Amino acid sequence: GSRRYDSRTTIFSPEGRLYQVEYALESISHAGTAIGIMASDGIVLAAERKVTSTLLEQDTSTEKLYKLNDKIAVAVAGLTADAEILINTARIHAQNYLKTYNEDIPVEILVRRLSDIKQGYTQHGGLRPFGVSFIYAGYDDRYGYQLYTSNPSGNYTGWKAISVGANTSAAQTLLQMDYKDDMKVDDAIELALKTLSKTTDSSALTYDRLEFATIRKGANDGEVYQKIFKPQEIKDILVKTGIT
Amino acid sequence: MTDRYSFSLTTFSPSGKLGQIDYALTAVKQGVTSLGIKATNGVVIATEKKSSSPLAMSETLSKVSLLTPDIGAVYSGMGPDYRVLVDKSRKVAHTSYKRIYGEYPPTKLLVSEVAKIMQEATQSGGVRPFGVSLLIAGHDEFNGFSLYQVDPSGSYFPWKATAIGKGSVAAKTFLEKRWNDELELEDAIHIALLTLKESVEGEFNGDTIELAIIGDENPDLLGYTGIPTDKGPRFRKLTSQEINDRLEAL
Amino acid sequence: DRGVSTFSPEGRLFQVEYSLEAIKLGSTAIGIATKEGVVLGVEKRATSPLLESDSIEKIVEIDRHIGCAMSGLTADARSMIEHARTAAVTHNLYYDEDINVESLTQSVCDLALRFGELMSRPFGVALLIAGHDADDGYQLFHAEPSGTFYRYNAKAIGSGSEGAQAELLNEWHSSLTLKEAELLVLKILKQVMEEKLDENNAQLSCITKQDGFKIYDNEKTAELIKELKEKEAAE
Amino acid sequence: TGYDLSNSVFSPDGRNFQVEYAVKAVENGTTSIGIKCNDGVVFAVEKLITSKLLVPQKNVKIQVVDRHIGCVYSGLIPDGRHLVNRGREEAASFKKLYKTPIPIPAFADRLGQYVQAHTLYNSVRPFGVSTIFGGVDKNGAHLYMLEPSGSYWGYKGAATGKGRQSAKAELEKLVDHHPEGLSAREAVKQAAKIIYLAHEDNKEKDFELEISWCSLSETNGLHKFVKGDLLQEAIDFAQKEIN
Amino acid sequence: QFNPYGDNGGTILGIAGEDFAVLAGDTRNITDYSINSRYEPKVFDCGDNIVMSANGFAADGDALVKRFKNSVKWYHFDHNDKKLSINSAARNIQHLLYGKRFFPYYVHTII
Amino acid sequence: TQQPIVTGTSVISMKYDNGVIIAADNLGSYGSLLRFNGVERLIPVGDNTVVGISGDISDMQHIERLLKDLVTENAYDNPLADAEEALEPSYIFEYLATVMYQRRSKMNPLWNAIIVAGVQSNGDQFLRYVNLLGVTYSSPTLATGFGAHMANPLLRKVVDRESDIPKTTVQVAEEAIVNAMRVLYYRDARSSRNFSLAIIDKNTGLTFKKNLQVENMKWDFAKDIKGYG
Amino acid sequence: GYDRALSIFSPDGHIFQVEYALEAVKRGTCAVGVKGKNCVVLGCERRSTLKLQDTRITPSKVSKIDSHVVLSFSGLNADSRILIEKARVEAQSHRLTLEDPVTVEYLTRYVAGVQQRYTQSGGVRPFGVSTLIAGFDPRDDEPKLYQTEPSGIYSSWSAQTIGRNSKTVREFLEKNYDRKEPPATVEECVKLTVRSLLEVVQTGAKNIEITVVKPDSDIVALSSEEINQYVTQIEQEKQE
Amino acid sequence: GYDRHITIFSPEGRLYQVEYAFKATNQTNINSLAVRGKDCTVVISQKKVPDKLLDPTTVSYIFCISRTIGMVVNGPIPDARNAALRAKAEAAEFRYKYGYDMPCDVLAKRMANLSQIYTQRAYMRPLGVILTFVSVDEELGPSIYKTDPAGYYVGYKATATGPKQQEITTNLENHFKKSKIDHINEESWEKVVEFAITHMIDALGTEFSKNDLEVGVATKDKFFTLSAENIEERLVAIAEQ
Amino acid sequence: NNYDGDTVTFSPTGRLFQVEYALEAIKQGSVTVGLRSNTHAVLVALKRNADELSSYQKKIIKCDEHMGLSLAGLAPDARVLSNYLRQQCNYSSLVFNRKLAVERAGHLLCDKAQKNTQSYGGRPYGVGLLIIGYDKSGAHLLEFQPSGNVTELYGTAIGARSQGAKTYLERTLDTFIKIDGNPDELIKAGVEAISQSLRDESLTVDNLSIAIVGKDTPFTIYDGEAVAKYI
Ligand SMILES: [Cl-]
Ligand SMILES: [Mg+2]
Repeated sequence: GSRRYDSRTTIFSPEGRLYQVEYALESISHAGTAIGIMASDGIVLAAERKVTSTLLEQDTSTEKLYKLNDKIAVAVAGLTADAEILINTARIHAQNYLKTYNEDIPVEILVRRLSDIKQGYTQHGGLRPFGVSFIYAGYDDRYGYQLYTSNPSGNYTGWKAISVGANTSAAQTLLQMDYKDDMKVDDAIELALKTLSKTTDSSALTYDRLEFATIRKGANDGEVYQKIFKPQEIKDILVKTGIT
Repeated sequence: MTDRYSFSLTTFSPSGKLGQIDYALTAVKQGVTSLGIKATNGVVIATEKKSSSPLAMSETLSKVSLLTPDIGAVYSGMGPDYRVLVDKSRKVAHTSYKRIYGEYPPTKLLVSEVAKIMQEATQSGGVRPFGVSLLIAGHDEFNGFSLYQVDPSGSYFPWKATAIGKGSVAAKTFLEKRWNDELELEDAIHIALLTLKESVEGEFNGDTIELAIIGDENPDLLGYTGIPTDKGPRFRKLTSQEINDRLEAL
Repeated sequence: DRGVSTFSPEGRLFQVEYSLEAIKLGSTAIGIATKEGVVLGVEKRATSPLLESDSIEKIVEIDRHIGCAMSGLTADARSMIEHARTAAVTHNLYYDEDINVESLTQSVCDLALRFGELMSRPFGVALLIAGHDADDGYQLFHAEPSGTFYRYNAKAIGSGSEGAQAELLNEWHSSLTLKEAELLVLKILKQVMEEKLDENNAQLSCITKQDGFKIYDNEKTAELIKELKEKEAAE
Repeated sequence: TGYDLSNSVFSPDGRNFQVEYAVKAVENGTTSIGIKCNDGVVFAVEKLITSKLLVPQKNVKIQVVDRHIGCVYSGLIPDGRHLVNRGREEAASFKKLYKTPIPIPAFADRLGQYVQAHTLYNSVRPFGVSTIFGGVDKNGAHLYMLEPSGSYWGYKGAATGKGRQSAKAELEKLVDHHPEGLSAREAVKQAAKIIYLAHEDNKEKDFELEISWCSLSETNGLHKFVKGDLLQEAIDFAQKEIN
Repeated sequence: QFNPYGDNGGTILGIAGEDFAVLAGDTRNITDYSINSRYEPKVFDCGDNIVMSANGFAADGDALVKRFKNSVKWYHFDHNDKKLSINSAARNIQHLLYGKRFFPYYVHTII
Repeated sequence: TQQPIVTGTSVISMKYDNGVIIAADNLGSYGSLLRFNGVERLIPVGDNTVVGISGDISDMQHIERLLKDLVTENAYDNPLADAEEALEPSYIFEYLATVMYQRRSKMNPLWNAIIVAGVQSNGDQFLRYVNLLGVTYSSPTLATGFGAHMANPLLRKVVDRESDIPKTTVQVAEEAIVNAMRVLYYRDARSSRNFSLAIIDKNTGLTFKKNLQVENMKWDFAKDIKGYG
Repeated sequence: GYDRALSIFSPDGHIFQVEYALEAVKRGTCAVGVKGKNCVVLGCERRSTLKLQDTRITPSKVSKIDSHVVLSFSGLNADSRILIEKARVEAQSHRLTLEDPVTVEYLTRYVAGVQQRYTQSGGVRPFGVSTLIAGFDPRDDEPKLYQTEPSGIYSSWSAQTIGRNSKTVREFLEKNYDRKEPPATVEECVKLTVRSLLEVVQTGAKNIEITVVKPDSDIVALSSEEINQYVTQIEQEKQE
Repeated sequence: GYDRHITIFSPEGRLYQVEYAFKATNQTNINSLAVRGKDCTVVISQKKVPDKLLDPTTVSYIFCISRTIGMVVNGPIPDARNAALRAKAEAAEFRYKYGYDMPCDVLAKRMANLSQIYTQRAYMRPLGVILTFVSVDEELGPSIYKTDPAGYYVGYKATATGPKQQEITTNLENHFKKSKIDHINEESWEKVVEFAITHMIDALGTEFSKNDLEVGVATKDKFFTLSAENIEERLVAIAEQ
Repeated sequence: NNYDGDTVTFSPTGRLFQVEYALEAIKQGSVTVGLRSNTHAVLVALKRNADELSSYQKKIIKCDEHMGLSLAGLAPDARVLSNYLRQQCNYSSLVFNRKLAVERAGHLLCDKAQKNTQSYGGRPYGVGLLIIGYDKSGAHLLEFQPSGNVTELYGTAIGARSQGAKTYLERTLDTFIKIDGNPDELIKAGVEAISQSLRDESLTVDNLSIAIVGKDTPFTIYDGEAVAKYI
């Protein structure tokens, strides 16, 4: 019958590894690099679009950076379509929490929920896992500014600075070298762009090949503002930091 | 009986490739060329009516389809897959939007819904991916004119102009040289006809070419008068005669 | 691959035959039925000295009049025990009486072949079910993952079974006392065990009409081990 | 290759090999026939006597559906019983909704669609039987034969099983020599002869003859088994022709 | 409105001796002021030396007896032809009756 | 739960020495309107059983179809369908009684009162009753509706107990049944003059009599009756 | 629904999916449990391949199931969350119905049961997780320490370790842990737990986590400096 | 190589099971033809009764789907009858739900959609048939719409299906190249049937008796099939000029 | 070979190997004999033990007062099929007040077994059954195969070495069919029949199992000292 054609997506290898998870991670290693850096006064999200065209409408385009709510955003590395399925689920989860408790969802609770959904696809159902890794940038009044990552296994971890996608080994070494604990957002913006500029597979880093976002308490007084950078604003910050 | 294929037929290979999606893209590559160009005051989508037999009435086969009064779609790849996607796209525009908000969806969100359907055929049990790439052109009040490509994976990207299928690589290069941000709709149609001629072997006329635009509101195609705010559809399919008129000024 | 419910060319179910191999790797369990009671004994087989051996539970009460010993993949036995306890209690609720030992055993064995593509595989554990009822007296059954159960005067299961069964062949007679059966289980367990038998790595139990099912204290078993040593040195 | 390992898979020829393998099981079975007469139909089957311990006349093979349809089959007997059970459900639901007993062509399609459905999926096996069936309805007599593929047609005469070639040749002679038609009583006699003649392909063991019929004049359009004197008369006629 | 219950009259009596027991009942079956039958047995031998009567609404009475007789049959199948003791039969009948707690057998049962 | 619309009145029956007799009129009432005048309410099953039905006619036609399907089903893979494994009166009754009790237990009854009359394989007389409640009983005489109140008293004068059955001939039994049908025509407002009668005898088999009429009626004394006091 | 039997027997009587789940446990970071006379200590390894980690928010290796019971693990991190959630729900369900918190043995038996179920249910794979469950029964001062594994078997331990290089630290514990006289104080128990991890860990910096559980719901996690003082004192005695 | 057993993509982006279903289509070795008149639509198909034991009246590949719609099938009879039953059910349901007769082109699309699903869903196999639907539509007039195992469909001026479809197709192409119109300019359906038979004789190079052919005719408000004697009258008229 | 992985696959010669493998399990089973006259029907079964400490596996199961069977093959499958027969006998009695005909019981067993031979996921039954009974048409004996094939016979045998008993019954056919009104002589004929299938071992008191049903005889099983009379 049908058993003949079943790939068995949720089995261990003899070494105790999940085949499909490992292969999904291999897929993600070819995706455009995304970087997150956490500072004392905010968080930076920087990401590289994959080999674009001059006829691509950039100002209406979004493939890397997505808003989950007013306090939490994600950077994507992997299959964009897979990511949008999970993103919509996360947006709903945040609203469910807000309706139930009348408070914005704490960052970790949202991250744990999405990570559990990824985990399920590795243990039951016989379906392929989501070929997506996320960087979560968010703020809540318990832990303040937070960075997390999750991958197709459904495992998640917290970070001061982190990269996903292509050339993460090189990127992480560069971040580990220049990152300091008392760093500020404007310094973190520079570090993120410098790291992408060195790790990129492209000839040069330009505005049309980037997506950029900040989460700042640089919102007038006791509140947090998300800023998804426009193409012209990415062009300006590239000049300011002296990359173009 | 019962569908006993509850497992994924698309899976990651050791190299990280999703084979069935790659193979679906190969089917799209074999398909007839279709293109889209965005102007300041409109969008044009076009393709060749590759008739399978001269006894066949190719007017009864619609490659360019109205999704909403302000949104149209064209494809390259497997025709039957396209036809059912058009049926699903038309319905989801109503069920997940118009029956909720009392208005037709914006282009980007309808594209998002079609993309979701195509993504699910890439992960759900006992199904293969859709063997088509779509080009969706549309207009809405707050986003203006837009053009999107949707691939078998479910990924979608916005374009100023693009081409898919057989001679897409050559066609995209042709479009890069001609496109600017000051094009009027008639200029975009002219460029569309020029671009499409390169990938067509045989007859090149209004009967072998299918072309539609997203442009001005057409009150003559509304079917009723009396409501000022209702001004008619922006989607319009060009006639055989209208295409031939522009082939003399070619 | 191949069906989970597939027959071999010899007319045997592959999965059932393979589960029998898992039971052969299990620790030894022995049962002896007498007219004064049924004795159940097991090898604990702790994997390390830091493992607190009294937490190893391979002899289990099903009801006051029915006990059970296990060998093989012992985690698989938990749902079987749960079902047995539920079946014993349910029958008492429905009929205001004790359930027959055979009927309890049959109920457990009905679970065995409920696998396919129900559970995904057969149980990887064998059970020795011992008990007493008014109709058939003291009884000992051997429940297998094939769904088959045989009644026995004496039976050994696990890794040292065929050597133990040959020993039980010679030693059992219809006039054995309870004390004689206790020493006999200890003697044969000591014979087949890798490590030296003591009160911490072996466990005894019995079922009598008067007192019901009882797991023996380590102090009580230790005395029976000392009694065994002296009587073997007596000739 | 591997196209023949799973049902519903098209081979590069455009063939369903699993259905063709089901036909092999049919060809391995005993001979069964059907004859369309002037106002009805006759069914007959060869029953191999494997041993003396078989109780004569007890292991009945021909099956009735409703009260006006007879069914006989060659191949895997259980598969045939499963098909007749379904046929009985189909006939019951038809009569429940429409009052009138199911017409023979209508009944033929009900069996046909059900057998065809078992060639659509790999989760089921095709039927290992060819079924000869028919009876009398408002438009007269009808005889059908249905194959493992779900294919069926109407017949003047039909045969299946191990001795089908022999039987077919005999049936073809009757069609040629009787363009005006055959009577019901003649058809019973001829059916006995043809089974006896077809038994040469199964000559190792001896057999038992079983005949049934539906006729407008002889049985009032109801399916009945041929018994006693009429059966013996047909056996005698058959034995006389082989000698 | 449809009334699923009725009253078929009848009176039954059970007495326990030192080493015997009797279960008696009249044979008259009625509805309202009419006689349905002058002889319609109401007390039944259910096997295993048990007699039973379920008096009141006869349809429920016949159903309960029929189900209990069946329970005796299956007790033998399931428990090696063990004799069903009167106490075990009583507990079993409680479960048959309480199984329809919210749509009762409209009878008074005696064994 | 429903209400009966088109209805049939009394069904009466009794045992005699060699068999049973059953009868019922040919009317289908629509309340007080005597709507349908050609309704057969005695339904034979084989040559050994007759089922007599009163109450809702639509439910009667349903039961008629169940019985027809029962005969079809019994003949399936049954070489002895017209012999040892033919349907018995007791089989047909128990089936109907099962259906009737199940339907009342779902609170959706078949609004009928049924009497199954027949002769068993061993020659024993069979006569038993079942209704919309699933209530069953047997007696030397059985009757439904008005017949229970007016026919039974007359029929019980012939067969008052079990020992009277061997003493009762078929001529005496038929005579009593026919008289009771006349009495019901005098006194039941939902009755008709036309009726059917069936005899099931262990020797002569099933005799089914249609288009019978109530005759020898007394009305002449009416001419002398004047006023109300 | 997806019903495929993934955990099945092989000709030699092995269930490979369950055995491969144990290989995932072997890969996981080392976890250790030691019970003293009046306490239990859970030690955990943190691999220093990941720096730039935010330790405030990163999932900690030891998880409270209730106020009196804790759970640590070795193996797949994502898998462990599912077991931890189920255990926490069951702990509250037990309090709701029995009106008493779970015993350590009951909680262990439940988690072990879930693990077993996932070895003979259709369409699911076994958990790639082994757990150490420690605490004190309500109104009881006797220390409790249990272990579970993918197959679903469980048992009580005076001291135990799981995960990578657990063979080495078990070697240490088997020669250093005396049953007649267990670590009499919190100090002695923590010292022996840190010593056991130092056989395997690398640097005694942010690589060792220590959680102490005492009777009556007294659970506290030691900080970097507190652990660092144990690390310092151990090696200064070793230089001799 | 399990990509050849079920309907998933091969490395070339092909569906082999669909391609093999097209091959099953010619298993009956029968050719069919359809043409349009002014007021009618005619469909003819070869009839072969190879066994003398067969009842020839029951051997047919033309189906009356609804009062207005007819369907001829190229492929094995089990799959043909499967498609026939479904088309009949769909046509009846359509009329019930939407209050008017299902158009020929709409039924074709519906059956084409069902076929598409079998090419995408693994558990269902394609039907090894090509379906040619004919009618005189109340809006579009004479109509021919044809469906295949790929889920493809289109309208036709005229069409042919079977092992020798190309010969018939080219013959029809050449006629319409002369006349320069999309139909047979003839008043009566009888003469449109005569045209259809004549051009099949020319294309195949074979003569036909009354039992060698099978004819279906669609007019306004009804589709019907011709008897052997009706076909004989058609053959006599062809021979007499 | 390539066609024996499941029950849903025909071989190129039209064989069903999983069904044939299920048939093989019966041949490994212990011998059991069935035979009948016009008044009675008898089952004789050789029970098999595991070893000298073990009991002898029971072979005969009662289905109703007038019907029962003997088994050879997978015992749990016999329990499933006999349970189904118990239910069907019971349905007939409760609903129709009718004892289930033995021939109809055979038809029901055939259809239940057939469903397991045509569907994916399942497996055929691995047991053979000999059903005896006395109904309205007298004594009956049936042989059930898990292929679905059910056959009515005067006598038969299934299990290991069953061919010896079957040949004996084929010789004795004219004699044992005439043993009317004499239960002991009919059992003797059955005990003599099963003896033609023994090697090395002989019929002992805990080895032999006998069942009988007849005109005025409910289905009863004899074991232990109750069969010493026939040894
Ligand atoms: Cl559709
Ligand atoms: Mg498919």
